[PDB]
Amino acid sequence: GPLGSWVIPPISCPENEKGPFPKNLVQIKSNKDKEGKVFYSITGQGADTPPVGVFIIERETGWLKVTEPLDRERIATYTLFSHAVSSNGNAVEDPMEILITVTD
Amino acid sequence: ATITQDTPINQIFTDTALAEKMKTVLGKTNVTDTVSQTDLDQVTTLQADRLGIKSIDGVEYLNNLTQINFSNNQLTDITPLKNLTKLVDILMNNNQIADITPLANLTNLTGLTLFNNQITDIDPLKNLTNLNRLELSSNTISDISALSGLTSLQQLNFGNQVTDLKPLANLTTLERLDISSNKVSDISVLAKLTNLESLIATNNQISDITPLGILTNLDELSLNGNQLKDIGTLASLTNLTDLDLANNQISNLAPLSGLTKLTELKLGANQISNISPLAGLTALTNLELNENQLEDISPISNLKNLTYLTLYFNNISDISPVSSLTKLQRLFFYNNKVSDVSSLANLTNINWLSAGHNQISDLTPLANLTRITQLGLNDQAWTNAPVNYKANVSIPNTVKNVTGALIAPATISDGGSYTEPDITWNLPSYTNEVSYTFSQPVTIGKGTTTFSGTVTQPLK
Ligand SMILES: [Ca+2]
Ligand SMILES: [Ca+2]
Ligand SMILES: [Cl-]
Ligand SMILES: [Cl-]
Ligand SMILES: [Cl-]
Ligand SMILES: [Cl-]
Repeated sequence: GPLGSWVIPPISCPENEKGPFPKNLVQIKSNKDKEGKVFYSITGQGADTPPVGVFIIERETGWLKVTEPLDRERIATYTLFSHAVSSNGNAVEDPMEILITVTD
Repeated sequence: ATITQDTPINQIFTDTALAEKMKTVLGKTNVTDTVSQTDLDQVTTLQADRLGIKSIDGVEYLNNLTQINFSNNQLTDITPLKNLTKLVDILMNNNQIADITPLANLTNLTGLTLFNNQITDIDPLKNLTNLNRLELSSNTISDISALSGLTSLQQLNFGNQVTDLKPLANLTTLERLDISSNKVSDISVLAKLTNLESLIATNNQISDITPLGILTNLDELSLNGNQLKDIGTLASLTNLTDLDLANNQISNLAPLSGLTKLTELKLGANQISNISPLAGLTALTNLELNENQLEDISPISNLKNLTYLTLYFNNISDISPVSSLTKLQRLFFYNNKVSDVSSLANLTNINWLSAGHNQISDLTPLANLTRITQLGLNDQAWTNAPVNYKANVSIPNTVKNVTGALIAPATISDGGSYTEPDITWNLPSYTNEVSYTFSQPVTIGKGTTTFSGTVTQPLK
C-alpha cells in the first residue's frame, strides 16, 4: 500500500533559523534501494510550486534540505511529495505526502 | 551611475523580467513609464528572487541599495553590483554565476549567499573581511586560501572539491560549518575552531575524528557517510544533542554512553551488534539502528521518550523491548525475524508501522491500533514445525487477519488445494517440503498494505 518501503520521520523546521544554508532536515529513504539504485525527487508547495525551491532534495542521497529561513506567519506549513524512481526509469514507490510544519 | 533626465524603466533595466519587477517596485503601470534618479533613490532593498532574470543591468543606478535577493534566477554576469558599496547582504544562491570579481570592492558585506552556482575561483572574497555569513556549497571550489583572512566568519559552507582545510586555521569565530561532500579526509585543522557549535561533514572520507576532542561546544555533529570505526573521541563531546553517524563501519558504541543530552542519534548502516551503551540515553526521541547486526534489543527498554525508531535490516526475533516505548509514533522493522507482535498492542499512538519481511502470521494484536495511517506487512516468511508425510497429508492454515478470520492461501505448491481450515496435498511419493503463499490487502485505522507471505511446511 502507500507506505511501500518508505522510511521518513516527521518533519518540522523552526522559523528564523541561522545559516549556513542550505540546511539538512532529514534523509528521506526508500528500502527499494536494497534492490538497486534509487533516485529521489520532490514536488509540490515549496519544491516545484510557489515558493519554488524553498525545499530541495539531493537525488542520490535523499537529503531533504531547506534553502532559506522560514517565517511561520508567512507560510506555516508546506505540502510536498517525495518520489523514488529506479535506474531503469520506473517509480519504485507511490509518491508520499510530507507535511512540513514551521514551528517557533 | 546617475539618471539625469526622466528615462523609461525598460531602458534602465534591460532584462524584461527585471523591468517588470522594477515597474511594480517603483509604483508605475507600464515598463515604458519614466522615472528619475530620486525615484530610484527610494529603493534600499530589492527582493527579486524567482523571476527568470538573466541580467541585472540597471542595478547600478540603485545608489541606496543595502540588501538584495536575486536567488533562484539565471544570472551569469554580476558586473552591475561592482559599485553598490552600501550592500551589506546578498542572496544569490541558485544561479549560473562563475565570476565573482564584481564583489571584490563590496567591503561592507556581512552576509553573502552563493550556493548552487558555477564558481571555481573565490580569490575576490579575500577583501570581504566583514563577512560573518558565507555560503559557497554546490559550487566547484577546490581552494579556500582566500578565506584565510575572513576572521569574523561565524557561518560557513563550501564545495565541492575542497580537500585542504588548512585555510580555516585562524577562523576561530566559526560557530556553524558545513564541509559535506568535499572528499575530505584530514579534519585536523578543526581542532583550532574551539567555538564550533555545529559541524556538518557528511559524505566525505573521514576515518580520524581525534581533532574533534577539544571541540566541547559542539551540540550538533553529522559524520553520516564517512569511514568511521573508532569513535572514542566523541565521549568528550558531552554537549551533543544531535548526532548522525549513519553509513560508517562502527561497532563499539561505548564512547556514546555518557552523551546523555542526545535527543537524536543516527547509527544506521554500521556494524553494531551490542546497544547496551545506549541504555542511559533517556532524552532520545529519535533513534536509528537499521542495517546493523542486532539480535538482542533489550537495552532500548528505558528510552521512554522515543517517538521515532528504526530497526529494519537486523536479525531481531524479540521485538518486545519496544513495549515500554508508549510514546512511539513511527516504528520500522522490515527484514527481521519477528513472529510475536503481541507487545505492539501497547503502542496505542503508533501512526507508521513497517513490519514487512518478518515471520508474522497473525494480525489480531494490531486490531486496536486505530491511529495507524501508514502500514507495511508484505513478504513475511516462516517454516512450520515438521509434520508427517502421508499421500493425503493436510495441515491447518494458521494465517489470521486483523479480524481473527483465517486468510485463504493465494498459491499452494505441488498442486495442493484449500478448503477452510485445511490445506491438503496429493503427493506421488515422499517429498521433504511443501509450501503455500498468502496475499491479502488489509487496512488498520487508515493504513493500508498487503499482508503477504510464504509458509514452508517440512515433512519428516
Ligand atoms: Ca515570524
Ligand atoms: Ca541504507
Ligand atoms: Cl522588492
Ligand atoms: Cl541510515
Ligand atoms: Cl504519547
Ligand atoms: Cl514494511
